[PDB]
Formats: sequence, structure tokens, C-alpha cells
Amino acid sequence: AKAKTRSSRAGLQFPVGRVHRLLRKGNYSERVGAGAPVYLAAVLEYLTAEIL
DNA sequence: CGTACGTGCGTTTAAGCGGTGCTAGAGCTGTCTACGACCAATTGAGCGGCCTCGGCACCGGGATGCGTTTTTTTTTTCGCAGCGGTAC
Ligand SMILES: [Cl-]
Ligand SMILES: [K+]
Ligand SMILES: [K+]
Repeated sequence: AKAKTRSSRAGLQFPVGRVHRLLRKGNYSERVGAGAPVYLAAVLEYLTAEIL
């Protein structure tokens, strides 16, 4: 019943959920692994901080 | 005006070739596992309205430093007449 947001499970502020959707609806591939969005929201957050 | 390329002829090298010998590693087949797509339902994260108050652009009014001229000086750099010692 209690739904923790994946972004929390990675300790990322970047939305690992919205990254997963954007990828599947991006037409990048047929199938997205479940680590991929994590890995990507991570890298995104990181470069966001590096500039900020 | 100075010099560092360019040509070319002469030595040094090692690339290229064709063939031979050994073996990693490419790249396929079959099997089976784990992982991810799909669905449904349930949520709260995230978005479009409101309503401040404070960070920012502004403004005018001196203050610091930066460039221009042009005035006064310091240092160097010839040139003319006015010396002190030779010479006799
Ligand atoms: Cl993955
Ligand atoms: K091979
Ligand atoms: K597998």
C-alpha cells in the first residue's frame, strides 16, 4: 500500500520515474532496463549540480 | 638582409611481399532465467492560480583611478665662446 518514489530509492532529486517514461515514449528502444532511468537521472542531477 | 628550406646524389633502412605455422577469439547454436512489458487500481507528486516583500535596476552625487595635454624638470648630448696650463 505505501509507495516510495524510485528517485528516493536511489537518493536522487531527479525523477527516475519521468526519465523511465520519457525513454519508453522517446522511441529510443523497444525495451528499457529498470536501472537505466536511475543511471540517467543520476548523471543528469550530477551535471545539473556541477554547473549550479 | 639573413637564413631556412628545396633539390639531388649518395648511404642506411626496413617496408613490402608471399608464404608458412599456431591459436585467440568471433560469432553461431540451443537451453532456461531473469527481467521487463502489460494491466489494473490506487495514490500523492507536480502543475497552474493567487498573493507578498526583497533583490535588483535605477538614479543622482561624490570618489578613485586612468588618459590626455602640456608644463617643469632631469638627464643626456652637442656646439660656441670662454677658460688655465703649454711653449717659447
Ligand atoms: Cl537496467
Ligand atoms: K575470428
Ligand atoms: K536473463
